[PDB]
Amino acid sequence: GSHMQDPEQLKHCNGILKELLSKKHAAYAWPFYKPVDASALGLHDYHDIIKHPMDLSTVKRKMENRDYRDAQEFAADVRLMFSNCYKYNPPDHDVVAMARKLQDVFEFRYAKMP
Ligand SMILES: Cn1c(=O)c2c(ncn2CC2OCCO2)n(C)c1=O
Ligand SMILES: Cn1c(=O)c2c(ncn2CC2OCCO2)n(C)c1=O
Repeated sequence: GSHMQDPEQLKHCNGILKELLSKKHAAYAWPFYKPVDASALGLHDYHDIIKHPMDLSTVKRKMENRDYRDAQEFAADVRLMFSNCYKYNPPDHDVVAMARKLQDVFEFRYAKMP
């Protein structure tokens, strides 16, 4: 059920999303800007292992289309994106190091939900 706080909380989520996409974090956020192109990268098992792909461009489209009804739904998608990275890649892979840094940006600001 929708709560009167949902629009304001979604604005906070949109602000986080803008930050994740901003130049400030680009050095480690860039792998997450677009869907994993498994075939281009030679990752021919990616879609057998990752059943629910997610990335920041998809989160952005869902936010712009008013798909997310509340902050929790938004956060589940952002976390899904990171979890897919941790599931597919060895934990010492550089993309995992980048995911951990971007997730730290996300979690600390999500925790500041007004
Ligand atoms: C392959 N590769 C990128 O694609 C990239 C990048 N730094 C940023 N990006 C992403 C680019 O910025 C705007 C959206 O695409 N670097 C260092 C890189 O190696
Ligand atoms: C999330 N994600 C990527 O974005 C990715 C990738 N393999 C390549 N890329 C694109 C870029 O190349 C070097 C760092 O990320 N994998 C396995 C992955 O999980």
